[PDB]
Amino acid sequence: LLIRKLPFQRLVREIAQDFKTDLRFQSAAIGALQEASEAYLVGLFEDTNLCAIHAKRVTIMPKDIQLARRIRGER
Amino acid sequence: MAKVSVLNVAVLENPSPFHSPFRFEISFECSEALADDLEWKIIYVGSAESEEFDQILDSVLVGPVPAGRHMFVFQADAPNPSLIPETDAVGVTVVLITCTYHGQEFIRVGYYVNNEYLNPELRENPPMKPDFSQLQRNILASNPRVTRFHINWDN
Amino acid sequence: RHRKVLRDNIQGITKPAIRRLARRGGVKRISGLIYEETRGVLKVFLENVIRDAVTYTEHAKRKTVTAMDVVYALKRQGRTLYGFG
Amino acid sequence: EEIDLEEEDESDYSESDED
Repeated sequence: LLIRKLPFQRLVREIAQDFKTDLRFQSAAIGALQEASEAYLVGLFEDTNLCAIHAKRVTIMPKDIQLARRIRGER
Repeated sequence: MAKVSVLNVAVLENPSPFHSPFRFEISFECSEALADDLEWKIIYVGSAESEEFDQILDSVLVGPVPAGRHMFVFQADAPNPSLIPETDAVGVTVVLITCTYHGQEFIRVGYYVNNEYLNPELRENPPMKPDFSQLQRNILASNPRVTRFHINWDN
Repeated sequence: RHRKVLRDNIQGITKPAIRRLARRGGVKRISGLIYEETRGVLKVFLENVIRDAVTYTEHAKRKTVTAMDVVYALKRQGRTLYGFG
Repeated sequence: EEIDLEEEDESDYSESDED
């Protein structure tokens, strides 16, 4: 688990508070959200590595993250 | 189960000059027949930062769709450079193929596209205003990104 | 009448975590802006999945969200593949 | 600028101006 738990739990709870759900999250549920966040982001960075390589760039830029995102059709 | 599966997409005549059309050879399979039309799109991402500069290069309606295998050539004209921000013009972007049934997109096949100058003088000092006549468009066709979505197929 | 405004700069993931995830993805170099990019996109991801999960627990009436609910909601996302099939 | 990633303290909050 590479993401430190305290700031991540804080963010998750804040997001829940924006949706005004007022429903407690299972600790294992927040853990699953953390693990999935890690896997997601790592796959993202693989796509950004590919994008930067195709751009004749070693350094990956926010553009590479945005393109890796839209190639999957997310927001 | 999904009633339509995209078996292959072949990127034809690539690399090509920027103003050349996109030609994809799309082969898909219909498990059980569809009463209404599939809708295919070629989306072009003209700026990574915003969908505003998305250009829809072509949109085709295919239907009714019997069961079995299909192949067709989807071809669309090149994007309009007047709608592409000059800062996003020379470099990497993505192009997309999309299929929609009953208004909901169930598949998106993306590709990374690199628009580049082949001219060594222009590689050295690119023009301030991008020159699209000297831009080669290189689709990366060996790493397609195939994204399946969940969709209501009923009626 | 002179105020300094509060700002959250961790936004759920630290810098060493971001760099480590980038290395696990094969990235050998990044721009600093990547940090503020990652912190952004991560939020969106959670913002989606949380919603996807909560409506689940909202449709089947419950006061709490199981990890099974977020696994369901995760499968309710799209699956991107590196090839055809 | 660029950050070389090959094995090369950030509090929670910070404050700046604009009132």
